[PDB]
Amino acid sequence: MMINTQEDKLVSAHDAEEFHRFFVGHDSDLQQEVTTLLTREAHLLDIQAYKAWLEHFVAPEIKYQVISRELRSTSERRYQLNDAVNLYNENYQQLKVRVEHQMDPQNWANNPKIRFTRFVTNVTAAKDKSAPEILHVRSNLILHRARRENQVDVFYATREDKWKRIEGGGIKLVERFVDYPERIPQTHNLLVFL
Amino acid sequence: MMINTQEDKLVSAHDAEEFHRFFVGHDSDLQQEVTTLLTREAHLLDIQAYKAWLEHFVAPEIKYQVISRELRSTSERRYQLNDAVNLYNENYQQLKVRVEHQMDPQNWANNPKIRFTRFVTNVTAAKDKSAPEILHVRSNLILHRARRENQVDVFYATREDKWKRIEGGGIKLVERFVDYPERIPQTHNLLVFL
Amino acid sequence: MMINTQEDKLVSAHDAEEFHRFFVGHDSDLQQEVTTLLTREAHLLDIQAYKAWLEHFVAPEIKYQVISRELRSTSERRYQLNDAVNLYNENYQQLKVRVEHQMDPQNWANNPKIRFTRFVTNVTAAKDKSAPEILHVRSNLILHRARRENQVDVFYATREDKWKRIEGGGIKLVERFVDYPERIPQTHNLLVFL
Amino acid sequence: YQNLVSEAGLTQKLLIHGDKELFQHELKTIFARNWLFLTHDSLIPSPGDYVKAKMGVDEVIVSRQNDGSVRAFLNVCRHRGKTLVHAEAGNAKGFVCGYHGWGYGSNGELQSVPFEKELYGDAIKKKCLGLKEVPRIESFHGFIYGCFDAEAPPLIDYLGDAAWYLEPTFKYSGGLELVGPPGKVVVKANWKSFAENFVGDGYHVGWTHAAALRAGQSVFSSIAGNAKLPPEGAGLQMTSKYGSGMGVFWGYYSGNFSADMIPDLMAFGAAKQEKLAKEIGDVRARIYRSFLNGTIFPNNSFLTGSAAFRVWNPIDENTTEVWTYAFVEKDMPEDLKRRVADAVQRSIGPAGFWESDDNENMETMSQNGKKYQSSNIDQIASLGFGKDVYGDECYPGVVGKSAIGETSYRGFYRAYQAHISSSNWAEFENASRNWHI
Amino acid sequence: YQNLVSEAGLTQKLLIHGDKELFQHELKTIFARNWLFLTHDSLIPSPGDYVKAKMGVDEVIVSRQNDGSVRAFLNVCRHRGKTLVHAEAGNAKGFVCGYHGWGYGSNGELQSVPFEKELYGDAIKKKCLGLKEVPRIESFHGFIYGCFDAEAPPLIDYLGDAAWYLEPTFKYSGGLELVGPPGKVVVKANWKSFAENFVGDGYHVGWTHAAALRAGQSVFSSIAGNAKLPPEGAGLQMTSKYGSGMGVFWGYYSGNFSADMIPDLMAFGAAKQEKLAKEIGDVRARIYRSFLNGTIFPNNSFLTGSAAFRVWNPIDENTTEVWTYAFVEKDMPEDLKRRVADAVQRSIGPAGFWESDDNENMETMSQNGKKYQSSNIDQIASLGFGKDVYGDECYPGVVGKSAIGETSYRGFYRAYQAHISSSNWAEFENASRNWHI
Amino acid sequence: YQNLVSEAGLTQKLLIHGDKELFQHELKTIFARNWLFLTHDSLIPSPGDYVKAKMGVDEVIVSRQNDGSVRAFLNVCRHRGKTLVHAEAGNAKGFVCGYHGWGYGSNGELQSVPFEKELYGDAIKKKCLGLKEVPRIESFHGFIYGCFDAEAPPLIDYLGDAAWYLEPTFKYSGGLELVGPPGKVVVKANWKSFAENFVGDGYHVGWTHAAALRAGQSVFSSIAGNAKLPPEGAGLQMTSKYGSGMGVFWGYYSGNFSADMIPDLMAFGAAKQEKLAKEIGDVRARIYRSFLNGTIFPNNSFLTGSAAFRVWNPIDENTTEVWTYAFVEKDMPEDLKRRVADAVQRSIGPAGFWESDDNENMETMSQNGKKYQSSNIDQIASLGFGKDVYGDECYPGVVGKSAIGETSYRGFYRAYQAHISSSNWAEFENASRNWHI
Ligand code: FES
Ligand code: FES
Ligand code: FES
Ligand SMILES: [Fe+3]
Ligand SMILES: [Fe+3]
Ligand SMILES: [Fe+3]
Ligand code: NI
Ligand code: NI
Ligand code: NI
Ligand code: NI
Ligand code: NI
Ligand code: NI
Repeated sequence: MMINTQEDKLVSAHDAEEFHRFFVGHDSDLQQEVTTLLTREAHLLDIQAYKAWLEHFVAPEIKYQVISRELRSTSERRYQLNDAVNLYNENYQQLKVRVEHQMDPQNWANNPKIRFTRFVTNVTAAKDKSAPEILHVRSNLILHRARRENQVDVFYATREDKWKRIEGGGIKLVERFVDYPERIPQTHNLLVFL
Repeated sequence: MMINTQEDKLVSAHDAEEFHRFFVGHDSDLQQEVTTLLTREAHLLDIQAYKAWLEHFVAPEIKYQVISRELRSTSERRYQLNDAVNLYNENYQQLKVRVEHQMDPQNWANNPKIRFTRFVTNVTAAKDKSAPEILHVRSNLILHRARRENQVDVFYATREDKWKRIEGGGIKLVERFVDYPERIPQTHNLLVFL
Repeated sequence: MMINTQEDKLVSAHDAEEFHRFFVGHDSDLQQEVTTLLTREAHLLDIQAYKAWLEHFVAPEIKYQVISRELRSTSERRYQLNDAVNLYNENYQQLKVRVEHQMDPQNWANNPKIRFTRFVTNVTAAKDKSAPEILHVRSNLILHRARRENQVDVFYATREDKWKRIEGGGIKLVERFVDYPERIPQTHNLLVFL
Repeated sequence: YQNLVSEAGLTQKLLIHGDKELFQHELKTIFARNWLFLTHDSLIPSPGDYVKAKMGVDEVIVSRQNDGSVRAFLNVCRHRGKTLVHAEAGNAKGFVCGYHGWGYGSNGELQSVPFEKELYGDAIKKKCLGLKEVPRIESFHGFIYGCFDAEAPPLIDYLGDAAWYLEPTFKYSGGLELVGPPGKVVVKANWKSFAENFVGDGYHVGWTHAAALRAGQSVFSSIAGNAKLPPEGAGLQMTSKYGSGMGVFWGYYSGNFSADMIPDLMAFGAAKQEKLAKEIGDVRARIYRSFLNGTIFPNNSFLTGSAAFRVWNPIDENTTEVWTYAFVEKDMPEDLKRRVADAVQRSIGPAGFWESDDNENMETMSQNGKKYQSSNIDQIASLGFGKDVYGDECYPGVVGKSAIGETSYRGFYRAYQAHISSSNWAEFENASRNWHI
Repeated sequence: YQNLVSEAGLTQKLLIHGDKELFQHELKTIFARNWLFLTHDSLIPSPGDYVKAKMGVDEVIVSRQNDGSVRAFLNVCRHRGKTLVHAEAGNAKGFVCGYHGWGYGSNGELQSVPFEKELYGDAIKKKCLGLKEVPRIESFHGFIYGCFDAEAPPLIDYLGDAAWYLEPTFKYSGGLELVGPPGKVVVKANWKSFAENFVGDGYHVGWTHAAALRAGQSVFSSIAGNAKLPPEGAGLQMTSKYGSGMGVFWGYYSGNFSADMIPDLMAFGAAKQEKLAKEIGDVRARIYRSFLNGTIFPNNSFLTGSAAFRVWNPIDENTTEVWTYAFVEKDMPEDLKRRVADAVQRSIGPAGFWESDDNENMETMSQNGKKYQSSNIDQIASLGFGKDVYGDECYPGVVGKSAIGETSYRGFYRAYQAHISSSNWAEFENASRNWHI
Repeated sequence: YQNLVSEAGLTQKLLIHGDKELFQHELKTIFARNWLFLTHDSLIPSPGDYVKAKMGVDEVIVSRQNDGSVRAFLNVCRHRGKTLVHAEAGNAKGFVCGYHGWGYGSNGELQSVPFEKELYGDAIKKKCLGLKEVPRIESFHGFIYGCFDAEAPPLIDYLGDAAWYLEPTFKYSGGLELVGPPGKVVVKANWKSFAENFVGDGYHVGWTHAAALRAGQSVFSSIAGNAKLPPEGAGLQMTSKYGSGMGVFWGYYSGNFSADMIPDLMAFGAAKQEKLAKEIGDVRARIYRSFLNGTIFPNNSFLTGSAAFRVWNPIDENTTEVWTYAFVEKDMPEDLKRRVADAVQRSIGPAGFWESDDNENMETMSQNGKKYQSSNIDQIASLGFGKDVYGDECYPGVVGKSAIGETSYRGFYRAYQAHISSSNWAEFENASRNWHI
């Protein structure tokens, strides 16, 4: 199953190739394993166990990136200025800083305690063809955040991940990439771990 | 497991029978297979590979139907005018027309490129008892569509499908039916493939 | 996998322990079985088969509880008045009363027939370590309710369940607990079975 | 509100499509005064049948009476003001209020009051507590309209010169049926944006719908890219005293339908045209099988051929609840009727692929009318200006020689401006004494 | 705003439940002037305890002082106007603003200012920068009310003739406790819609709640279908000078609770009734174990028996934040208290099955008040009109002989109209000189 | 609108951050009159390049002309008022309207009209139908501003005494580049809340951002807890005639960036400072590598050092579309430029951890301005009052000796009040004759 990008005029070369990757990479055992992994990760984040997440689910070499893409005309070509701003583009230390800010008793925004609920769907996985310890993972997320009696924000995203198997049986995130679908979020901020 | 529609006063005969179908039709292998099928289909639609979808996932004999049901009193009986309007009721050629309109460089609404994210849940499946090559499939969909900086529309639906196994191993959609739950959508339109 | 609540400052002792429960309790067969159970339950509720649900999916000893937690300062300690109101706290008879009110032809709010769609995700399960017939189940729910042409309410919740295996092969709910994440729901009411 | 539309309806302030206070004023001077579409006989065909309809922002119950007449009432209980009916259509001999149980007849009369004998006695007079009735209900060949203002002209006089153009399809074809239920969807545009597009916008078709024309191969492919006029000619556009108007694209009986509908529809229309020519003449028989796009003032629009009937129900200055019905000729084969009904939704219903193109235009126009600087920009309705005629021997009303034209925009907005600057029908009449000159 | 309620409170324009400008006017003439419910002693029982409450659209911190008194302050920092407190309840000796760190005492005084010595010096006077205080705080048997208007009558005088009816439960039963936290939910109805339903709507119970009565077998099953009056009699309804009013259904101590609550509650109430009769007499001891439904003007409602305490907190003309508490008699066994608390939410909390029925009525009424034509329809409050008495030897205030009646609607709306047509308390008094005649 | 800000800008009614009618008035007296930030040369560097920008609530196309100049036009077609451009940036020699196909040049001229020859003829004059142009476009060292009012002072005169403070970074450092695309997010606060925070709020840093300071170890850790002033001194704050103002924290070139950015940024700034001292002197070379936080009146804010450029685009009285760019010095290594760009979003972009802290303050302030009682509370801007100077030998404008101060709040609000109480620039000038005295 491949996409013909000459006929399929809306499909990027990048997206066509990824679709093929996940199509041929299907493995029933891997699907179950990765679904469990992502469910555990989401549970840990929902209860705000950010230190446990960073230590046990995130690799030292992490790149944690969420972009907002400027809306450009499909038909023009010429304008070549960078089209993406990094809402997140974090290494491990940068995630550590964010985690310590979240947990600090003087983070005024986090009192009273905020409520998170994450819904992970459409999980797919493929072992990398060169580096078998690397698992490519795609999954869709709905994240519900409630605070301050009547504030409700709902986030929608596709996470494009690389995970790595660790000696001892663990699996840790080495890259997460999100092309955030709303150009101007109407969720007050995007200060959530997608 | 059957529903007694005399005691269960809110349940239609149609819904009671379908529930029973999917209850007794449970098969672990089929569940995995159909979950993969629907995840692949949703991925293809999310990246806007509409030609690949129509060619590889949709059968020539397709009936693609989405209705809006007029709200009638539960207790009256007499009024027998048709209660459903077809928002979609498409054969293969009609889907082809829609696909070519979506992809046309002069579809002004589609510039800049719109963003789709689909969440498929609650998948169930049952082999047809007469035609074993036919798979009955039920699944729930959340579809998020973002465009034009600050437009966000979220669609919610149950897809009632018949899929058919093809010589060579493929599986193609022969019927999709959606009874759309909002009588008056507040999503600007319903121009999405549910 | 355990959470260190001294370092993970936002995590309650209760949530840390539950996370560990579901981590070590993972079983592939149980995951499939419970996913099927919850999908069947949600289908039955979506078609409004409330009597079938109460008879076949709910145990006589049921405690069906949904709380709203008053928002308290994270840093104060002293104020020890009860922090939770029971939006639901129902035994079997109390559920029966609610079911009969839902189905009564003179429930004016239910004419025309309302539309429900449920999305169950992030299912996890663990056999109880003492009572092997008891299954602890966690799952996240999005519930969409549409009525009266243009009313749409979307509910978001985590259900913390105990289910019990029955002689004959069935499984029935003995406890459902929901800590509802929005303190002041903006969904008109919370009159839905989560 | 005096200078929002210029002389001869030539320009309109963009603000009209976004201003909150003006919307409130329209509920008084437009929706309280004019004829508003309710339903067709075919949707309430039997005694006790009813539909809910909107008249402006208000909701009415439109009920087939036991004697065969139709009456309509505000959907509001006379006790504490609860909405009475929640179903969109049905059959009932009466309506009971769910709050305290007051029971009304389908004739609006208060019939039953719980505890009347025990607690009310002579403290209630049921004859004074009937549902608030719509005082004017009239029809045009089965299409039923209501008006809140008892002083309104008769519906036929209100249609004015537009009636002549409608008659080949509406009167002389053997009866129409409206196919329900309608598609319904909310669009973030002002009701007037849709009304102007349908009253006279032939100009947009070849540009806005270029992709749709390529994909579906509609007969309108002739004007694709706005490169060439139709080979049949530029067509016609007309307007009338009370604001209704329409364009005519000659011969285009399949309208916005795709190629799969064209052969069978064209054959049906051609066959009836031959019969009709003997009864009403060649020109009018051709109109019967042509594409008419129009608006029946203020907010009811239609297409013939690709037969659609629409209501732009106002919600607020930036929001409209759009209703879309198909209509069919009564003597069409039943399979053709079903195909037409689906084809209307396929083009212009909530999931209509042409509608997607049109809405792209409607929403931003209306949004720009809300913005401070942009709202002072004029819309111009100059196409065909200086060449309209009145008193033509063949074509009545104010008429231009092109369906790609703004003749009917000018007439729509003239009538609109006359209404918003008037307190009653008599003042509208004074403001419209020289409407054609 | 002069003619929105007719003479004797007999009719109300439906518009009152939907009009935006009127809501703004109410924030001045209703919410700025009248007594508004804050909390109960039992929710702030110890020094430093506080709750957030709403007073109209404003938010206040209600704090137990070190000397045992209660003071309340607008929840707004005096520096740049940031909200000071985000928790709904707690215990604290002071409140620090998270923006720049100004620290206030629980007495509202500005105590600490970062960089005071280094940067402010004599450019700050902390005594002039205390939190804006609610000037009037009074209680009625533990129930604490606030008022923004220093000229208001004392709370007890404001309760007027209503106090006598409340006393058996509120004063003579040995103390009540309010059980928190309240249920909270947003409903799309005007605050007045709930207020009128609770002040006097016995009429709806048998109809609106027919299904709930069948399912739960509440004592109110006697009036199911509005077919028959209660065997105990029609009950009573009363109203008072400042707008508070209520109905009395004799004997119905279990109120809207289901059959599983009835035996134990009835036994508890019957036992205390026997004791109370010796202290306050037979009639008032019976009132103690009867069902009272009422409103303490403007927006605090209650039920006795199935003991509920509610606040209809206004958000806008079409939106209300509904708070629902249970209350219990202090000397009830603790298990019974817990059962009562859950049973209140089960009937009328956010997931209350009766509340679902009531809200069905509240939202559409309010929606119809927003619609142009429908908003001119009158609500009528005629039930029992012409038969109310004043100066009865046994029952004080303006009194009717039925809890299925609109005596208290009329009194509520009379007081409402007097307030909206007045600029101050003195003008209200002048407008109310003949309130009972 | 006369008494919303007190004498010397000392107090402001909280209502200003929530009042609907005032917002409408601001669209006339603030946004229609003042210079508004559009873009930087570096975002439209080549002929045909364009960006969309907002000017108040209106949208404009800002286009690089063939001759190298820049022109801007309302994003609205002159035919029926459809929005013309939907991309946020691009390159094009013209803009075609998707409704009917009118084609405009990048110079705003109407160039092509479908069916011009066939249907319009002399009924159209294309020279009269060009896009509505922004009449004033000027720049400050590559930063391009627009103004709807042709009578505005030149941009350089409008910057007034603020220009001197900006020059070390903006003029003398060898050129800045604005790094796009900006972060964009909607925040539920009034545009003025952000404007005041950025114009002069040094006071909040140590308190609001206490957690962020601990986690990231920013140079601002010196003022954590508002316990101690910076060891470098209290800094400066200034304001100017037309409302622009800023604070200066000496030496803090890494601003709100975390420890991982500090060594490399500080080394870069220190090296250029040494060179600059020879050209512009010691004081101004130090300003070059200091942290400036300011607002260019009305709604463009900036930070130097941790180099950010922001626009508070108003949506309504309670809603702002916040744009956040990074800027870089042209001669920075490309890797450093990329690190700076990411670090700006990391602190104050849509997912910025400092921004989370700031927004916590902005939203409630604005919410309180909407509430009836709370809206009458004054904000006070008293910090440093009575100690500001004018005509200092070294530092121009009205100047205070602390970046933790409200000098620039007072100047911002003085200019604001002068504008809202004036009908034109001449009236503003009369109201500002004694601005420094
Ligand atoms: S509101 Fe209809 S019967 Fe009372
Ligand atoms: S706003 Fe509260 S300390 Fe400044
Ligand atoms: S609105 Fe732009 S060409 Fe007609
Ligand atoms: Fe069109
Ligand atoms: Fe009730
Ligand atoms: Fe800050
Ligand atoms: Ni990718
Ligand atoms: Ni650990
Ligand atoms: Ni079905
Ligand atoms: Ni292919
Ligand atoms: Ni738990
Ligand atoms: Ni059964």
